[PDB]
Amino acid sequence: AIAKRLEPVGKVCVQG
Amino acid sequence: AIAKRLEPVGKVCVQG
Amino acid sequence: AGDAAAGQAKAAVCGACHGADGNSPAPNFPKLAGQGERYLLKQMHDIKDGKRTVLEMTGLLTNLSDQDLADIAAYFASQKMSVGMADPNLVAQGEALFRGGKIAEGMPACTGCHSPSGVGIATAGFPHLGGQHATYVAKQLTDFREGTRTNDGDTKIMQSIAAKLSNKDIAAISSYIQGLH
Amino acid sequence: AGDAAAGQAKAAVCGACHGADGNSPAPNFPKLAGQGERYLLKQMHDIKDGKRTVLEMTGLLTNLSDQDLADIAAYFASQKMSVGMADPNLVAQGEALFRGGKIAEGMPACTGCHSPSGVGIATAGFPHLGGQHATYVAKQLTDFREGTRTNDGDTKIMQSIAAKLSNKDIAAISSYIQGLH
Amino acid sequence: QLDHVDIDLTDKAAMQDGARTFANYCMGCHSAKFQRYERVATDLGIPADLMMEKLVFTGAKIGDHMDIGMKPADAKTWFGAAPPDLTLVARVRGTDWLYSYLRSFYEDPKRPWGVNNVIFPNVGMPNVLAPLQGRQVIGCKQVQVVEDGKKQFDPLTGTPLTHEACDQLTVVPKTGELNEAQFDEKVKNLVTFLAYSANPNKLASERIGTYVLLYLAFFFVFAYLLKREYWK
Amino acid sequence: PQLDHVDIDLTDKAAMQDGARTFANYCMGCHSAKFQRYERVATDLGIPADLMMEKLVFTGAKIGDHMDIGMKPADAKTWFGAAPPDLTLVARVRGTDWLYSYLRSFYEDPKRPWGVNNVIFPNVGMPNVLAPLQGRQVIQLTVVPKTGELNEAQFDEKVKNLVTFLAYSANPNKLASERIGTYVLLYLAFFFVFAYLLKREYWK
Ligand code: HEC
Ligand code: HEC
Ligand code: HEC
Ligand code: HEC
Ligand code: HEC
Ligand code: HEC
Repeated sequence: AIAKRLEPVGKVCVQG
Repeated sequence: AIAKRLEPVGKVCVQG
Repeated sequence: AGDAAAGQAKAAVCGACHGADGNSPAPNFPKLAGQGERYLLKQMHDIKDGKRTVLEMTGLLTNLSDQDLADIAAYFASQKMSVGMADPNLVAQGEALFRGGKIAEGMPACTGCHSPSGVGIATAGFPHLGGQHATYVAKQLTDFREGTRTNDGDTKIMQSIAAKLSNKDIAAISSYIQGLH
Repeated sequence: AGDAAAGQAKAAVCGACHGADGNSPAPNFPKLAGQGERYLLKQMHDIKDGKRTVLEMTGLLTNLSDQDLADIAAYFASQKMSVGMADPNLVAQGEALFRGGKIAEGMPACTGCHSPSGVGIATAGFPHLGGQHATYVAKQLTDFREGTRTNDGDTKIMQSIAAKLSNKDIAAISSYIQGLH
Repeated sequence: QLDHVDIDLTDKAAMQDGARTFANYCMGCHSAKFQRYERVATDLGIPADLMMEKLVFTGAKIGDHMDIGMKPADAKTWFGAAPPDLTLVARVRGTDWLYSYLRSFYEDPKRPWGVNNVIFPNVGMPNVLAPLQGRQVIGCKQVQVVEDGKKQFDPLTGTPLTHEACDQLTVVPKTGELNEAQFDEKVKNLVTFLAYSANPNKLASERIGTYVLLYLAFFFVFAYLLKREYWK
Repeated sequence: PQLDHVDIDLTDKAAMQDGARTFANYCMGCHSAKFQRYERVATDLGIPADLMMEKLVFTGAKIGDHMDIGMKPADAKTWFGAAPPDLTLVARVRGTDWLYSYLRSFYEDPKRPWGVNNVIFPNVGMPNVLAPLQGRQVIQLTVVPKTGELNEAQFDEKVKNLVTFLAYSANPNKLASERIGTYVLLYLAFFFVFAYLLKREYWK
């Protein structure tokens, strides 16, 4: 619950 | 006199 | 403000290098899709006036008027930049640099002026970065570091910021930005 | 310790690239004349064992024993490095960096480990710099900065120091070192 | 004219969302250097590992201050004004001022960063929450009709009775991730976290003060009796 | 160890100027003098401010700045195995005789990391940075002939001037201290005469 609340805004799409 | 006494050790050759 | 509808027609010549919608397929050509209209217009004016040197664009903007440039910038800003993929071996370092900067060296994080998601600030002219080609982003960071690109203004925002990035840092952050969204 | 007399005969093959007396004519080849014997021997052994990669030297030291390398190093140390000229447009910045380093960035001045005149410290293994080819010094600083050259030890002395040098800083300091004596 | 916001410092979830917003959208330029990640995690109820993974982007330790890489002098040169440290900004400006300021950015081409602020006119801050709020402009929109404080709501639906006004902050539709209520909640959580950061001892202060006042009332009873008696 | 005595003269402006030159060129590479300012050194040594900036300020600092250096203590401690201490107060920490014997006691010792050892400071982490001037000194200490710019007397004079500058740096107030103390003691003797006479008069 806290982890979802604290998710960083920037999402990076990575190879594999 | 003082200027000679304080001359930096490192001497550099320069083009022209 | 420019007209995206007319910019689409006026941007056909550009689509040869940047792609029809502004999502260039080749890494060395930047993606203009989704880029801030203010930033796009500033870059096009700089290239017209020689403030930014793009040899591949020699004479392409000379015949385009201010309204044509505004229309093209609006058309490209009306698109969506496709998101690339970050190198797994570099994504950690690039992410750390982008989100945190360097406290010790006093380098800012990129998440302030460019959003945490890399969308930039369109009104402020801070360019969209997320999804931009890693090769192009690395080239721009190198050019800022060496002073090759100086159209960031007298304040030298990006010249100063890139002065603190090593080549490995530049590569890692470019790879991270390529996949950032 | 090595014997300079025998080293002269043993060092003839090297003179093709580094010059008969160790004062190489070509900028890309380092001058070995007047270089510290300890530093020369360390570099020879590092190139032999792969700690330092010199493609042009591939296999040249494989057949040379420890005594032969010591003799060659002693011969080259007995010589006197020739002094080049510094670029007038770069001598000021290079001199500033060499003598004062960077207070703000924490980069040391080079006059400590390398003498104020660039003669190095022979006993400590700190190489003689003054009069070395500007191109070679720039390449060495670039390799240290990029981690290409890592034979400076676990302390990473020169890697750490060169991490703080920009390309312009490297160019200016290399020119000054070439003119230095 | 500021807008009131009811900030609940006992809401751990709201403070957590505010901390996430601050760490992502604000610590790019603003430090919270008088405040440690460890204390923020302890007070917000965030596990230390979770705080490390989710809110510490600068490579700092858990016990380190919320410092950022952007130096005040560099940022003053770049923006025209140094982004102040935001640890105490809730105390410096108040929570209502912050709530109104972070929701009052509107496009203004005459300005260096293309935006201005109703609360902080000619502010040097770029509108960094534009992606969330969306494009906000000084235009015409429906505002509740008021006549000398006579505020009209709809008796049946309970919604305001509105008339058009052309000097109002209006968000251009479909320009931001969050609607007006969602951005209001985001800004409320951020200002709640800033209020906590400015005064991290508030809740403990209230508890300790309650106990102190109870003890002092007890002691006052005894001292008053010892006085009135012995004064006979 | 047994130290060599050196008579340090803090009134010798020329000697202190030569010592400042040697410190700026050969010692500020690794050592800071961060507790003194270039301006005060220039004023006390009789060096004009422009001359001081041109000849002794290599770091790009202002005349009024502390004599800081780029080499950070942590990096130097990593590199040399020991941090080069700030030398502003070293003449008070060690004394001028110890410094004079130490800077002349470097000899070649291959077993050591930097190829040298010191009689005064065994197993010291300093590289022999004055080897170009003194020459190759080997073990009793003897200098290999035709290995340094200076002979024994010239190098002794160089080290003496450097140690004199270090002594001034440790105690920049010594000359003013003596000048002021002379007058203070004269006034105190003058006042003692009056106080003693007053006490004698009252105690009759
Ligand atoms: C979360 C998105 C943020 C919040 C909340 C705040 N900031 Fe900023 N900011 C920036 C600058 C250059 C300034 C100075 C402008 C000026 O002085 O004219 C500011 C100012 C503020 C203030 C005003 C504080 C005061 O006492 O007046 C507040 C309350 C504030 N900021 C809150 C720049 C930036 C920035 C760089 C792009 C970012 C990412 C943020 N600000 C983020 C936030
Ligand atoms: C190939 C012949 C090109 C055509 C046709 C157009 N552009 Fe381009 N452009 C090209 C390159 C190789 C680059 C990158 C330069 C560099 O420094 O690496 C660019 C760059 C731009 C930019 C800057 C993008 C940014 O900073 O994010 C803009 C705004 C731009 N180009 C606009 C533009 C327009 C309007 C064009 C049609 C009139 C156009 N480009 C054509 C190569 C080529
Ligand atoms: C050309 C085919 C070469 C011959 C013949 C020899 N060397 Fe060389 N050397 C060469 C290059 C291009 C370089 C520089 C490598 C780099 O990283 O840029 C070198 C370098 C050295 C060094 C290091 C000198 C220094 O300043 O650190 C040493 C000690 C050295 N080489 C020794 C050496 C000896 C003993 C040789 C004969 C057996 C010899 N070199 C031949 C190219 C060439
Ligand atoms: C880097 C190449 C150095 C330069 C140039 C000089 N010194 Fe140094 N010094 C250096 C180190 C790493 C150390 C510590 C050695 C250890 O084992 O602790 C020192 C130490 C000294 C000292 C000793 C001071 C003390 O122990 O309190 C003195 C007096 C000293 N150094 C003097 C000195 C002088 C006069 C120099 C210029 C001639 C000089 N140092 C240069 C590293 C380096
Ligand atoms: C504060 C303002 C910053 C911050 C902290 C960073 N950048 Fe960015 N940047 C900024 C501006 C004003 C501009 C526009 C420059 C111009 O008008 O010519 C840029 C631009 C870039 C670019 C070029 C984008 C493109 O060519 O499409 C890149 C690649 C870039 N910036 C990267 C970058 C990185 C990696 C940062 C953190 C290390 C970073 N920026 C921070 C302003 C600012
Ligand atoms: C003290 C530690 C220093 C500092 C302050 C500087 N250097 Fe130098 N350096 C040092 C060592 C121990 C070595 C040997 C590296 C090895 O064993 O491989 C070097 C070497 C160099 C070289 C290589 C020269 C050559 O290949 O012949 C160069 C070019 C060099 N160092 C340059 C340099 C510069 C420009 C400095 C100031 C910015 C500098 N060094 C400082 C030790 C030390």
